[PDB]
Amino acid sequence: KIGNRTITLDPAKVNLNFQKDHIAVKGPLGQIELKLPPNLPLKFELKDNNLQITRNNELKQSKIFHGTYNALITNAIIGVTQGFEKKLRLVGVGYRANVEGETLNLQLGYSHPIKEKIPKGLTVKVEKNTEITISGISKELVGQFATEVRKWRKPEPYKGKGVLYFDEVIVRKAGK
Amino acid sequence: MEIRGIFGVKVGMSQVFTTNNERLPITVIYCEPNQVAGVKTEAKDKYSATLLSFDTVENKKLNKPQQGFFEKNNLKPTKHLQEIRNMTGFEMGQQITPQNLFQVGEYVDVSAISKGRGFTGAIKRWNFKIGPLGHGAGYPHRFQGSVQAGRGGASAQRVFKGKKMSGHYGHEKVTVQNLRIVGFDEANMLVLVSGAIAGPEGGVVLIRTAKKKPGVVKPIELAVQTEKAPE
Amino acid sequence: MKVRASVKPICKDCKIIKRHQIVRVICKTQKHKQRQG
Amino acid sequence: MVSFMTRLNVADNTGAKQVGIIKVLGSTRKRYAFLGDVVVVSVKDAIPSGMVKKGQVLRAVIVRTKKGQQRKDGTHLKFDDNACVLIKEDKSPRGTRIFGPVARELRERGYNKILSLAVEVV
RNA sequence: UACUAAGUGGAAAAGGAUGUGAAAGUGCUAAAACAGCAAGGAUGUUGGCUUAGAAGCAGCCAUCGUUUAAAGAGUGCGUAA
RNA sequence: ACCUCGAUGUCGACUCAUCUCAUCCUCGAGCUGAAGCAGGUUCGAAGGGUUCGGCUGUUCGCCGAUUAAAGAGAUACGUGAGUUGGGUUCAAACCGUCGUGAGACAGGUUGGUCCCUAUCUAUUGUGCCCGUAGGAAGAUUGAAGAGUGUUGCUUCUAGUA
RNA sequence: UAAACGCUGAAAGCAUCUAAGUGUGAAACUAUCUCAAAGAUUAAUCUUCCCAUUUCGCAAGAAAGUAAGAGCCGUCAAAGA
Ligand SMILES: [K+]
Ligand SMILES: [Mg+2]
Ligand SMILES: [Mg+2]
Ligand SMILES: [Mg+2]
Ligand SMILES: [Mg+2]
Ligand SMILES: [Mg+2]
Ligand SMILES: [Mg+2]
Ligand SMILES: [Mg+2]
Ligand SMILES: [Mg+2]
Ligand SMILES: [Mg+2]
Ligand SMILES: [Mg+2]
Ligand SMILES: [Mg+2]
Ligand SMILES: [Mg+2]
Ligand SMILES: [Mg+2]
Ligand SMILES: [Mg+2]
Ligand SMILES: [Mg+2]
Ligand SMILES: [Mg+2]
Ligand SMILES: [Mg+2]
Ligand SMILES: [Mg+2]
Ligand SMILES: [Mg+2]
Ligand SMILES: [Mg+2]
Ligand SMILES: [Mg+2]
Ligand SMILES: [Mg+2]
Ligand SMILES: [Mg+2]
Ligand SMILES: [Mg+2]
Ligand SMILES: [Mg+2]
Ligand SMILES: [Mg+2]
Ligand SMILES: [Mg+2]
Ligand SMILES: [Mg+2]
Ligand SMILES: [Mg+2]
Ligand SMILES: [Mg+2]
Ligand SMILES: [Mg+2]
Ligand SMILES: [Zn+2]
Repeated sequence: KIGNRTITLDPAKVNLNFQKDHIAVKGPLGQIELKLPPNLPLKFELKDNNLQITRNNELKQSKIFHGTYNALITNAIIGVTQGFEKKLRLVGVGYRANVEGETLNLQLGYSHPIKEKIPKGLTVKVEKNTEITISGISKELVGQFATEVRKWRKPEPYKGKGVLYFDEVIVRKAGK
Repeated sequence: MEIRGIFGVKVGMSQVFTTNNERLPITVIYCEPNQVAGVKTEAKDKYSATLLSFDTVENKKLNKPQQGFFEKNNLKPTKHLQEIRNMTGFEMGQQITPQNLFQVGEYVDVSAISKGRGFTGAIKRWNFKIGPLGHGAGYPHRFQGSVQAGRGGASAQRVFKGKKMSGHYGHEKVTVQNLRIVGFDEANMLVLVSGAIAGPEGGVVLIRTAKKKPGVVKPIELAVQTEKAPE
Repeated sequence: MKVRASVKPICKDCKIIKRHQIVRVICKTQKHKQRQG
Repeated sequence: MVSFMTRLNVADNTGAKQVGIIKVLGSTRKRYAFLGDVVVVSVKDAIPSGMVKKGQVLRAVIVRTKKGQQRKDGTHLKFDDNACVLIKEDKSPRGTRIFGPVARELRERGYNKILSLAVEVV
């Protein structure tokens, strides 16, 4: 079960301030803020190097929240301590991207130039024109950037053209 | 938005030949210097507008309440008072002319009261079709069109609200948009506006910034005749 | 996606879920997407 | 303004003396055809030594109009008879010569061959 | 005192569904349960007719046996095979 | 066979249209036995648009040429106190057929009277009175609303994917 | 927002667009565009102007006595039966 899963964290640099509805996690990287919805059916306890989430009742939403927020705390700590990264393999005949200031521009196949603004806290690097790496401290934010970059050219099944994900296989078709 | 407005009187229609070889019909508007009679602010009133005074007249042709207001505000007596929404940035008691408002060839829209036509029929009013004239016919030739929606208790049994029938036509405010200013005449205080402006010659006319193309200014220049003295 | 009054798995990999109070079938094969269960 | 079922003359060498309009090509309920417009027609008066036969349905472009049209400068071009020439898919004239004068509206809508084979353009 | 999350109540069938509550049995489990993860996952052989060919995955002749923890003439994909 | 026989005018056409979606075009998307172009099917969507002719009284229908498209229905198979009367169905006359006959035929053909000055309500416009709590002259905000919303071709992008 | 696609995520250690949280998304919807609109009796707001008498008694009382404005009438048409 996720709810009854240990969250053993070292006190070297990661602290977790527990307010009424504002959980703050600070560590090597930037600080992550989590909002607690009101009347949360789960109380945290903060021992030495161990946090344990317990519930009051046997309700369905109680169990659902107990699992979900244990996962959220795990993800916040990991991103604060070591971050998250996503890899996009942009592949094609004339596809290439590069970064200018805060906007990532791409030229896949479109007459109109394609540009994209980078939100705060995320760093996107382009080592090779066919490769994009999105590094951040919040999993959902880097995932939104990866998917919104993908939306311009979804990988087609007939050839390999598109903004593929790394180690992602697509079903091949033979268009004679 | 930043809406600019001026008031004038339409004097007639003419044409001018322009470079790029076009013959442009124009409307001529006599624009008196307008006087800002009041400014109404968004914070103090819940909306923002500018009310000007124009078409100046002598004090003996004005009613007592209006002349009292004019003498209280220290303004020139005028018989016409009207405002435009979202007009800001003008100090009270400042003379405004279209030269400071619009550019040489920018897009503006014009509102004016249409020419009165009186009690007109359905065909002249709603672009309806006339009934057949030959092959046998009946008393109603210029018929409005059957207004039946449903006959019987399970159907409407009534003429629907907002039906298209005969009635009053004309003497109604109408706006024509995206009209390009052609030329300014400072000495005669005379504005040239391309196209046709509604209303009879001598009626009031409101020139406003076009909401469709607020900042668009399409260049236009006139042609200089090359003809010389007879040889 | 195929809209049918009755939805059942076609291959052993098809999995039934309930999303937005509607039961659908999702699977690796896109020819087997069903809805309106 | 040539309209539906309008008899007009042919200003070329093809054997067709009188031609009748069938459709004002270009859109739905296109009421009239002005200078430069393309129409579908049927040959009604022809000659034995002609490339076309009576009754064929063909495509033509109008070059002259009695009503006339007004240009941008303000000049109103007005002929005294409605005339059309028979054209091919490529927009190339079917005849080898064009009789009489033609308008300038052809130049805008391509029809360069028609202008080069005319006597004088107006 | 329980139930419903559908405005069901406040109209409907054949059929479909990890919605939820109650009950009655049965299997394993701190001699470790289930899911997932990490490893192996075999040999004769690719058996043989058969099919251009099939030989772990065409129809067959059927639907083998050992080593071994386990392994199937295979679970599919897939390869002319 | 429940309303109507002290009368509910019945086909088609013209004018004016309104509504529904089981969508013809335009708009968005899933799957494809979807290489591209052009398609097939399903889902969402009713804002607008949805042609002119030949023959027939015709609805229907076949054909011709266009269009992005030439949608399916309902509204007393909408609409004659709005029009027409070609058709059906008065009296006249003939053909085929039936009848011994007078006559008869959802058999065929020629001809043949379509009334009403609007009281109430509904609707399109325009006024008088009064109210808005002193009166009058001006300028406004905008609760509740109405109107419009269609789309094609060419060039470039690019003979690039 | 519909169809559809999501990111992060459990109930159901996997998976999962959804339950919490956070997105994308159509000529449809609400506005942006044009017109009319305080009889909107729920009767709105602002500015300016004119009333602010003498007596008797009875006060949103009397006799006279006090202005802005409007109407009747006439000439008309940017209007109009
Ligand atoms: K009856
Ligand atoms: Mg008569
Ligand atoms: Mg008559
Ligand atoms: Mg009833
Ligand atoms: Mg009714
Ligand atoms: Mg119900
Ligand atoms: Mg079930
Ligand atoms: Mg149950
Ligand atoms: Mg009975
Ligand atoms: Mg009845
Ligand atoms: Mg009666
Ligand atoms: Mg009667
Ligand atoms: Mg009647
Ligand atoms: Mg539908
Ligand atoms: Mg809209
Ligand atoms: Mg004829
Ligand atoms: Mg019926
Ligand atoms: Mg009828
Ligand atoms: Mg009908
Ligand atoms: Mg019937
Ligand atoms: Mg009637
Ligand atoms: Mg009728
Ligand atoms: Mg009549
Ligand atoms: Mg009647
Ligand atoms: Mg008759
Ligand atoms: Mg007759
Ligand atoms: Mg008879
Ligand atoms: Mg006999
Ligand atoms: Mg109302
Ligand atoms: Mg996921
Ligand atoms: Mg949105
Ligand atoms: Mg009362
Ligand atoms: Zn499947």
